[PDB]
Amino acid sequence: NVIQDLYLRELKDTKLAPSTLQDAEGNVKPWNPPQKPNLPELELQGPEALKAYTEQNVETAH
Amino acid sequence: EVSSILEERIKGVSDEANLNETGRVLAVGDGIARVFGLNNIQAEELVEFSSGVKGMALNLEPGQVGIVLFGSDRLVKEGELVKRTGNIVDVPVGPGLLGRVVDALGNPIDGKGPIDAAGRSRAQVKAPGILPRRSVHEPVQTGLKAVDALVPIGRGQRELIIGDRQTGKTAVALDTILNQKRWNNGSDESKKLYCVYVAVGQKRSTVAQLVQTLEQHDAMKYSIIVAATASEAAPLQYLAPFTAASIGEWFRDNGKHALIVYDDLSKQAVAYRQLSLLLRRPPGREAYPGDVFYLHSRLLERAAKLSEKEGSGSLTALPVIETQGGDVSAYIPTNVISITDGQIFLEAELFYKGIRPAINVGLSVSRVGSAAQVKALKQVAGSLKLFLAQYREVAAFAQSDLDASTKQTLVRGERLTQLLKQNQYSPLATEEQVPLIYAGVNGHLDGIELSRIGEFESSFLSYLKSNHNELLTEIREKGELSKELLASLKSATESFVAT
Amino acid sequence: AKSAANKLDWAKVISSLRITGSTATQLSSFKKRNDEARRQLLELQSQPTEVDFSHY
Amino acid sequence: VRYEASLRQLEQRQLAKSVISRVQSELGNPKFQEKVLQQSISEIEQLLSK
Repeated sequence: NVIQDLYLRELKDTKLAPSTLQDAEGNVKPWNPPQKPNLPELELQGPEALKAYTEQNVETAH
Repeated sequence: EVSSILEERIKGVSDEANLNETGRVLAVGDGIARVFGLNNIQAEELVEFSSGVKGMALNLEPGQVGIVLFGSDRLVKEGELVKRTGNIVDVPVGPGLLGRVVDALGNPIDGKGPIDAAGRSRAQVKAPGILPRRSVHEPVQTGLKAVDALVPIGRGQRELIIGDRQTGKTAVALDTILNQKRWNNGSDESKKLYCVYVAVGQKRSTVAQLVQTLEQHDAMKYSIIVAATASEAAPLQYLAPFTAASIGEWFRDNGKHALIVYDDLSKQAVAYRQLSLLLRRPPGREAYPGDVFYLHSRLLERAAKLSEKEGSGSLTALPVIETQGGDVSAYIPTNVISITDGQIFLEAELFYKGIRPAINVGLSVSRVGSAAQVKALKQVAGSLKLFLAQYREVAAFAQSDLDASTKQTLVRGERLTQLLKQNQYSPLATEEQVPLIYAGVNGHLDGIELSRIGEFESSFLSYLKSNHNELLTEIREKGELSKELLASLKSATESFVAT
Repeated sequence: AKSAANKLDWAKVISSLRITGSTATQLSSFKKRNDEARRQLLELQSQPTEVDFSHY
Repeated sequence: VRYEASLRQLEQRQLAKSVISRVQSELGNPKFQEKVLQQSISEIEQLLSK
């Protein structure tokens, strides 16, 4: 009775409208795309290495 | 959305009321509204205020009935209609509480859903008689070798767990439920133990971890978690074990078995102290009501292994009492100690010594004994008790030069101590309990170094499974150890000790 | 694979024993060991890219 | 998701103060009279039915 009256008026006449998308955006973590997986360079370059392996190793002795 | 919710809420105040007997608050102080009216009023009847709070009426005074509020005083105010609900405290009983965390009233606080219930049954129900009871033959297995063998437990039985909090007091309890998962799988509902954990005075953050842990180990589906939190009001706490027991009676009655673990009845006592003092009823020893003994006796003697007269079903119970020094002298421990049959005495010294959770099993006792023990498990663990018994005495000369007999005891005993170590939430099958104790008994553990006991265990078990999981399956299914099977087992263990 | 590399390496610790040194047996072993354990956990850290943009 | 849920709660609280506004409307109008009269006759209907 009183329930029906209060409800009818209240629901019908009160229906909120959300805040701006900007305001929603502010309160959340938005997203931006991660880039770069890492690019390293080829290990121990050149014939510096070739000479290093040949020359350095002779690691045997009496 | 907001509208769908509005329709529900308005629906929830649709249908006009029509009052009957009321009382009116004269003055409300200290959770003791003093109401004029309520001429007729059942004892322990639920009354609902116009502040909506519910209460019980422990003092029925001659011209005013001194209601005890189950909630905050702010809500109540002077001259407040106090409608008479007209129903003694009752809580739903039925299978709908399975996998449900509910408050005392029965409302799902997990909100997993409304309780499917075949009755709401009153909170305090008198104990089943002499002739309704029957001897306990069924063991309950916790998956902890020491508990199952050294402290053999059954179903129906009430046995204490007196120990200090947060040493995994809750952990010891939880372990049983998990080994009971195995039994739960087992079709028979005397093997489906529908466990009830009664969390008394425990914060919601902790209980949230518990609920999640039960779910993790997939055991929260035959569980019921009755929650009366630290902040939850003292009437709820007081009646929480009583109401919880009534749920337990439903399982027991149906012939099924279940286990209700009251943790901690000490805080149930404290809540009663709050009530009694506020009702001006004298507080007993240590300012804890004297008829707290009377309460404990009523509650704990509803736990029973019934006879086939009332169907052979049961309601195992395991009350937990929290001690702050192991002061068994204290009034609340003395009372509970008397009521319970058996005790588990969990001790700090062991904790430090790396047994976590920690039990002093010299000071644990059973007064229901090995009648609730597997015949197989009994057979290969009589020896263990005696070796350990000697080990206690001969630990008092351990710290140098020692007779060979004493030193021998120490070798077996130290290995055994290491073997009896256990970490939280590891249940272990009976078919693997039986082998491990056999090895220690035959002193086969002696050779394998103390540090290597850990390595021995997992390897031994896998080796037993590889060599003869037929034998293991025989231990499980026969449930008895044939001499030929122990012969083979002895050979197997020797072989395992070799590699 | 990577575990094969290290298994061959420990054979080579006892082969480098049969001669002199192991000072660069250790430099090889350390390098393969490090990246094997790191990549095993890197690959376990990786969860496929996508979230329930349908649920949510 | 978090802010969406928060917004949903905020809406209930916004509408809560609106409920209060609608209560004030009942208490002023001769709905205050007409619906009190309805309660009076309703009370008569219940009480005669006793």
